[PDB]
Amino acid sequence: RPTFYRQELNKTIWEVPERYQNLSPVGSGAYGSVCAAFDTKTGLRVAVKKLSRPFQSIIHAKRTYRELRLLKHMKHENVIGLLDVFTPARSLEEFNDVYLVTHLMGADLNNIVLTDDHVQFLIYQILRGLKYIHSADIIHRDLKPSNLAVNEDCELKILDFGLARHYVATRWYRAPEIMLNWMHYNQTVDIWSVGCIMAELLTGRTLFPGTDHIDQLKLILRLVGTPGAELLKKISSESARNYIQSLTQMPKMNFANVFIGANPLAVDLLEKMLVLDSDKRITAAQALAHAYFAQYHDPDDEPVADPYDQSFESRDLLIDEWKSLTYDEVISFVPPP
Ligand SMILES: CC(C)(C)c1c/c(=N\C(=O)Nc2cccc(Cl)c2Cl)n(-c2cccc(CC(N)=O)c2)[nH]1
Repeated sequence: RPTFYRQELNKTIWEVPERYQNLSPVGSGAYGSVCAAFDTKTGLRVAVKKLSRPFQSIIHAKRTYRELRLLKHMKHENVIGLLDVFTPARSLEEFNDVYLVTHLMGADLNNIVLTDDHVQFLIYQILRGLKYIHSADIIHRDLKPSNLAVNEDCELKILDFGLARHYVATRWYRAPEIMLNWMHYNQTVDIWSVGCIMAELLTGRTLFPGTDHIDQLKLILRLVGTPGAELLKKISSESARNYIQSLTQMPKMNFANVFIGANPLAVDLLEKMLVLDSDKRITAAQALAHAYFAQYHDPDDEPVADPYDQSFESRDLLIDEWKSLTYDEVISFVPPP
């Protein structure tokens, strides 16, 4: 039973425990908003995410539940972890609000903008966290520089703000198979994104700054070329395949000529990540074993996730039921050691 306080920031009432103080707005979108706070029970600086009308729809109530489940599951140095989760409501019937708390880590990756050595370490930690996440049958799906928390010492956490924002456009970092619904995507959609980030850290430019999905694809195929017969027949979507079949043929660009003056090991890795056929794209675990990361690679300290129960994903429930599952998850939360 902590003593909560009401307070209003920017738009909305935040009712949170007394321990958290000096809430400062950092982010708002359709799905919620984040503040920095000080936590007086630890002395450390936190992010406090308040979801907005968590249970306003089915899709929202499940999204809410999902986030709570994911964040509770994540126990990795290179991925966001849950310090606290709370609600004012002292009953399920009262429960309308969910606040998530985490260890604030400072800038994100585009604000933190870099030696080639920095690039290795950062891209190494991305892949390290990604190997973990992928090990739980989780696809991040929105991996861009704003969803990477980096501190003073270039230590990195993967997160997802997931606020619905309106600027780092998620399409800039999206693999074309998930962007244009070519086919049944896999986890390597995240590898593509890491490729774009890596590129960007090295050149300072966004790799593919497309203005929409059509421009996006244009820009992509300029570099990687248009798909051949082989990949074309993997685009199981006919409308998507017909569109591709109609584009002007583009040759793959030799990346050594594109990423001029880059560690040739970084170029080679790029080539392996920025593969259009996700059947051929390097994976997280494999990429960690690349020579680009020799200074960091340690197969003995590149850990995998405990088993993540996503049976719920196959459920069609009512708002009230998603809301009760969420509630259960809040009460069963036990903090960090
Ligand atoms: C990296 C990983 C595990 C895929 C992840 C972290 C996360 N949530 C956050 O990272 N939230 C967050 C971000 C910044 C500050 C604070 Cl306090 C939080 Cl709780 N995720 C997340 C964010 C929003 C919604 C969902 C659920 C969904 N995808 O429908 C998950 N996803």
